[PDB]
Amino acid sequence: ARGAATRARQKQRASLETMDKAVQRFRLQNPDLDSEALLTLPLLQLVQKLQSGELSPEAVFFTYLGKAWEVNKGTNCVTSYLTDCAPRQGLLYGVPVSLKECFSYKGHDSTLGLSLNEGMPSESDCVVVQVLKLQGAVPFVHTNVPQSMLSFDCSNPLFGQTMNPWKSSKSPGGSSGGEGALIGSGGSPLGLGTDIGGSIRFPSAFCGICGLKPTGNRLSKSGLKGCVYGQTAVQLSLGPMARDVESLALCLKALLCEHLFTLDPTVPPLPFREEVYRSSRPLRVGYYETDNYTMPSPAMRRALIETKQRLEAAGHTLIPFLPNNIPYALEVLSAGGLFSDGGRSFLQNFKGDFVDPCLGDLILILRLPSWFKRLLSLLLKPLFPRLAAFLNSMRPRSAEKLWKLQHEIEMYRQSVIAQWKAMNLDVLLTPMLGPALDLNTPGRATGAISYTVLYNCLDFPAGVVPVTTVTAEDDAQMELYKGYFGDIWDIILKKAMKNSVGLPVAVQCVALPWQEELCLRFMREVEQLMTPQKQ
Amino acid sequence: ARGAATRARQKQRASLETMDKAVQRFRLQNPDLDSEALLTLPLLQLVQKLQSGELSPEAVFFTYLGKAWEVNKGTNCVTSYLLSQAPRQGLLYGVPVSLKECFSYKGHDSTLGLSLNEGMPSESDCVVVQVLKLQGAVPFVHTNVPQSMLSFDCSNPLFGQTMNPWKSSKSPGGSSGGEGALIGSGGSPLGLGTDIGGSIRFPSAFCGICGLKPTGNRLSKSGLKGCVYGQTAVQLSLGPMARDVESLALCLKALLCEHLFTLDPTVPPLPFREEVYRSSRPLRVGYYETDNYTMPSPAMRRALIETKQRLEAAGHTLIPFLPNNIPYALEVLSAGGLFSDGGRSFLQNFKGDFVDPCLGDLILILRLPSWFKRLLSLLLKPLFPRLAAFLNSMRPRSAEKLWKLQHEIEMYRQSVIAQWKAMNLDVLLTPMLGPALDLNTPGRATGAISYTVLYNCLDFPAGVVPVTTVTAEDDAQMELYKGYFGDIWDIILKKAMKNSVGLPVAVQCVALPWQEELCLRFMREVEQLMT
Ligand SMILES: *C(=O)N1CCN(c2nc(-c3ccccc3)ns2)CC1
Ligand SMILES: *C(=O)N1CCN(c2nc(-c3ccccc3)ns2)CC1
Repeated sequence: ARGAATRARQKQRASLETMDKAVQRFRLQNPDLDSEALLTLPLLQLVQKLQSGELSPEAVFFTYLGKAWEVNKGTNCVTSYLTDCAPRQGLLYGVPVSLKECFSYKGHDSTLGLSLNEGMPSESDCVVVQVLKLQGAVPFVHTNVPQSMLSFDCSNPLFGQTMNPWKSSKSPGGSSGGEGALIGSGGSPLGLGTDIGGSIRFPSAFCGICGLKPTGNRLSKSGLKGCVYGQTAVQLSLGPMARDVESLALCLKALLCEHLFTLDPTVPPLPFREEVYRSSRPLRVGYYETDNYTMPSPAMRRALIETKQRLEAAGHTLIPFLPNNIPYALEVLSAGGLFSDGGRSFLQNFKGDFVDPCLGDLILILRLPSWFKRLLSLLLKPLFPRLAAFLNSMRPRSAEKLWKLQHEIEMYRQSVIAQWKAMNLDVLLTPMLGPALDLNTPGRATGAISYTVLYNCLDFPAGVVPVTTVTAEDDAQMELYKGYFGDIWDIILKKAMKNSVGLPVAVQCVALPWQEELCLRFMREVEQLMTPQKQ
Repeated sequence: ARGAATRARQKQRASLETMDKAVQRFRLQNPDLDSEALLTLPLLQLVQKLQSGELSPEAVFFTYLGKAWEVNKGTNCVTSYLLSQAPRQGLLYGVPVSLKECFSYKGHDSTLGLSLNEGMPSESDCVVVQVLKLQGAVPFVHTNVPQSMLSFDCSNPLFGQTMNPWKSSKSPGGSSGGEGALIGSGGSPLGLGTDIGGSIRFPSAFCGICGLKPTGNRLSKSGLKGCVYGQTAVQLSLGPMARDVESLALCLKALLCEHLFTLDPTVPPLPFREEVYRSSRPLRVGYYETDNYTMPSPAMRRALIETKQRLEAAGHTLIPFLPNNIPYALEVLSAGGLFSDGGRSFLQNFKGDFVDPCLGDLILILRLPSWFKRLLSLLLKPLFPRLAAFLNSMRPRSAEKLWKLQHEIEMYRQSVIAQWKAMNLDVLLTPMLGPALDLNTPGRATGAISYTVLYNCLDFPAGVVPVTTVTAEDDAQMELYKGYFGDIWDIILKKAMKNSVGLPVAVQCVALPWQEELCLRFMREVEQLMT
């Protein structure tokens, strides 16, 4: 019954064949076109060459479609080709954009990896896909995701496994893994992903690209496919992914227009504040080296310290700052928010389906009765506190206890804001989980989402920018990596981040709610100082 | 134990005595001041006379404090009494503002009517009180609320009963009743209320004043006292109340500033779009005469039709429009959203306290076990569907079922929006519940919230503007008033809205989320054409 994942596979195979035929019918027509020079152009220079008319939309489309087919052979990131494909005045006139599979597209599946969603095409484009087209953009591919989107790896029994473009044995991150892999190899100049616990930021950091997770309701979620609906405690956000920060900013400016506010009027009509983004006044930057929960890799720690020091040398003031009660925010707020019903609604999608090994024991753990969930919890507590706390907050609750939780989240949000205001911060610098874990390990290193999921729970703009790569000295010091807890998550993380020389390491930039243009201004500073030659 | 509501009453009495002493010490100092001419000034002319310096902030403060004490004697709306630093550059430089009790104020109680909150003063001002002060405003009084704020009447065992400034036997509306009563008699030029199911709109309509319920998160809720926290399905909103629409607009402009967005950055930094509010282009106005749930009073029906006709004569295009599945939105979405836990958290506030008669049987009904709630429900179903549906939706749920409900609310919101867009509307004209029910009746006419609670559930900006007054022709036709259901709610509403000649009747104006300046532009049109 779920064995008919072959139906999805032959569909994926047909998409790839259509791509290959289209690119080669174009390659024969334009033998004098310079592909190498075209692909290595930054999106800013690309769009103004489209807007002037120095490049045709056809040229840039099939050249990128060409690379996409080529990079897919080594990464397996493209699930289907959006076959049915522009307003001249648009800010993204000729730009091909890749989409995470959960972004619904007319006549195409959003099979989150589940057999349950297989023969179910979308009747309509989702709001963001509509505004992309209205702004000139050409959405061309659906990119791969882990089986339920609840994994920072990228594998499912339908379309298979996505691999990191830098190292085959490594994960591309998740859940926007296909996106990270494709943009990371230069197969796409821009892409859209979603993030409920780091799903834009993991793939960005692991594949060495830029990503932004805006405030939850800055962009429209109208028409996004998910496994569970109506969970509003931990905020889901969608945002851009690109090779540099200027591309993220241009994408946001394009999305934040009259078209987006007219379609789906539940989005606050906040235009892209150009004067904030283009600002160059010195910033008060809060920073932390470790969240005292997941121990940073020597690669992470070096990346964070060096970016801090360059910011100081630039003239910014750097202030030690750490959000209060992080263990609380993850173990009870975030874990309990995402699994208030004990995962009963989540488990509905898996009925009669295969469970991809990249999910670990999540499905097995969630299927346990509440009393057994509790019994194991206080049994593990003395030796393994983290495991016990997570087990306990993944139990079913009454609506009364959901209200208590939702109130606790808004209280925590205000307490961190009060903390932020007292220290008088503009932005916040955070370590980002990296280099990138081994192919099937993220599913058993859940604690590692600590650096990211915090700001979904807080609902703050959070962005990621690659600043350095793992040196052989960094990888050697992974041998003396001991966790804070020494539990199974620390053990697996130790062996998963090893054998990782040359892989990109990123840093995380945070701002207050609704301040994404300030967040981008800060991400631009980090990019400018750490990769001083990128344009 | 709850008997020490005398403690609250002697505190209220001391506040009143402090006011009286302050007013009289000022009146002796300024015997040549014209109080009558000062009080009858609209807020716009009042503020620009402050801003120029033709009036001192002292003059306008104690003149309004004076009226407040006077109108309180007949209305019982002031629960406690709250210049030398008032910032000159502020848009509300000298303006006295009245506050609903739930707005926390340093060193003062927010006893929502409950004994449980008696000896518990606030350690801090709430965000909106801070921004009012920073804008120059002077919050001067806390105004009365019904016992749990879950009533569109206005009575509690601590501070007593608030009465309508137009007719003593009538309710001022709720839960911002004290507010409505005070502004309705000219005791305050501006006030702040909250609205989770019509609690800005009821008191505004009942007392003949303007009110606006913005989109839930347009303003800050940071520091508001409530009975239940963390309920996010049906949206709570705070907004201004005033004698005209221009005062509402001026208040919003003042609140929507850098101070509000710096304190509580969870509020989207949307400044007051002046070009939308000051616009005078013709509007596509959707309208309905009845929600097919609560039958309009002849006074309501006449008010709606007349406003419709004047808008047409003005040059606006008027389109029949009614949100789909209203019975569903109230009985299952709104009722279930407010009572997902069966009212267990709500009932916590009442432990060992008196239950004010204005609450009706709410407390008794919510205290019943879930199985009995169910048993009564399908037993009532054949004869009284409304009562059955409400009873059933006020039962405890799992978190799983709350997720299903919250998903259904966002689905419904999108389906009404789709309805709105297809018809290509700018704004929506709706009947507003009125003239104003008898003193202890709102608590047993729950279905009457249908016209308001819908837009809390939808989370749309919704405003109220008085357009007419009940004629004796209208009051006579209440004898031929038969409901849609004929149940206890229709019976009580029939008797409750009668004997009501001369009372103000309002109309309701709605716009899409985040469009409160368009909503106010529409409210200004109705006010301009009807008054
Ligand atoms: C992308 O948005 N994400 C967020 C979800 N993230 C993961 N979350 C978990 C998890 C498991 C149990 C309790 C809380 C959180 N595992 S992976 C995947 C990437
Ligand atoms: C002001 O916003 N409010 C809220 C609406 N409110 C009332 N709600 C009810 C009620 C009772 C049972 C089930 C649903 C709703 N009665 S009055 C007036 C004060």
